Amino acid sequence: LPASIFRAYDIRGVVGDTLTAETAYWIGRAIGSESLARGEPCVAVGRDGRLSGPELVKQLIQGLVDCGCQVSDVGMVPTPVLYYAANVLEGKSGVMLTGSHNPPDYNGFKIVVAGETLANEQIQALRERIEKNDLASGVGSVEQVDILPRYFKQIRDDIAMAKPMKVVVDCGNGVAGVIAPQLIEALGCSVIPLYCEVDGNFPNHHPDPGKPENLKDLIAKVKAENADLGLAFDGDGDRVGVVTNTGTIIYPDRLLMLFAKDVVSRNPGADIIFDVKCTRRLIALISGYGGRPVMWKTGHSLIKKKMKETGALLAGEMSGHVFFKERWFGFDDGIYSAARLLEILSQDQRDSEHVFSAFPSDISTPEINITVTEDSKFAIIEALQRDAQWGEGNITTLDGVRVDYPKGWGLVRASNTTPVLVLRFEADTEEELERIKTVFRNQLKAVDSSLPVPF
Ligand SMILES: O=P(O)(O)OC[C@H]1O[C@H](O)[C@@H](O)[C@@H](O)[C@@H]1O
Ligand SMILES: [Zn+2]
Repeated sequence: LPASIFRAYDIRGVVGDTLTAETAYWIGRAIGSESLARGEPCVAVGRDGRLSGPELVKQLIQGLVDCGCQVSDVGMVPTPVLYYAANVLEGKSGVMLTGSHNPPDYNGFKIVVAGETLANEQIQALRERIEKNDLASGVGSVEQVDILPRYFKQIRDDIAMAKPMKVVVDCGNGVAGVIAPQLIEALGCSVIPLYCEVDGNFPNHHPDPGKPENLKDLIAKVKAENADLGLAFDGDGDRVGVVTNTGTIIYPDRLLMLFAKDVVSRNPGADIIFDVKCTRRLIALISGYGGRPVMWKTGHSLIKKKMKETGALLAGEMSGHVFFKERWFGFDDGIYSAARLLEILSQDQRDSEHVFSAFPSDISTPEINITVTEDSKFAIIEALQRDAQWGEGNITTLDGVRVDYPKGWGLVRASNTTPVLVLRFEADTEEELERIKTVFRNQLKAVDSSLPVPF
């Protein structure tokens, strides 16, 4: 098996190339062996709506059963529905076969063993088990479980909308269309569907709400139908993107402000996690409401671990993964998050544009990406962490280097999904944004004067 598919947060490859049916079998065998080693024979399995789903899921399931595992096959479901299954069924282990927001031929595995989402050395440990033949052998079993209705009811029974809303829902032809439009209607909304037929060819736009290009159809429909809100889901339903009644894109760090207010109001002193890419305004906002702001590393699996370590009631990433523990289970779930957003907005007499515009705003950049190499990206960060001078500011090195200045901040870190450096800048003036950019530009050039600086 190729080493490149074993990534920091999960497993991901290209079907036909780096991820075959046989690889899926052996990955199943490794996960089943690790689950058993943690005392957990029961493993839930789900898949998204990708073309390669049926082929690879059978092999994944067989690998697990060949360890002696008891598999609960939940069929085709959103990622969070698989996480849900691993919280409410007998077993605390689960595997989701998904390639997330990537092009059609990509697939992969997001893995929970005995309650914990695997990352880093734990993901490599699976690859290492296969190489070593450190694998369990036994005769397992498979039971079909129809879990979607239970999930649907769980959310419906706990969300209380105070008024009706009209909402455009763009599924991007991903697996969210199996439930999101139906659930949102059941909450007391009317839903205008966009690309909600599940189709793994992704013939309209990629289900990647983090790019504004993939929200253009949603924004136009919101305006044309005079809708109260627009929602877009990524391919496997663990990410959500939001647009207001006037078409304004609400970035996830700003969504989190609304959610942090909600959660902290019922839970004084609650820990609230956000990643290094999120606005500093969120930090002040959480503290002002009496919560404890906890900045952490990018990556769904890393955020979920940090939530267990801190007891945080809510987490969010700039990528749109939002993780409710309060009233919920602590996993990232775009569908549940949409429902929580609708609950809050429905209790407000103002429109969604005005609810979000009331929070402070700064001037910010879109995520910047510089392509380096897979085998040099971490070394560039290490050199910055060793050598760099940032001027006066609060320096955080938990993920790359983030520096928080009086009037703004900057970040440079290595991506764990691509061979790139990722940067973000925010400040309260254009002048300050340029000052911080110049600091980072000069520090990168000090490490490697040939490095591109396309900001
Ligand atoms: O910045 P990175 O490391 O490339 O990851 C960015 C995003 O990738 C995926 O969408 C997920 O794993 C998210 O959890 C993460 O926020
Ligand atoms: Zn996703």
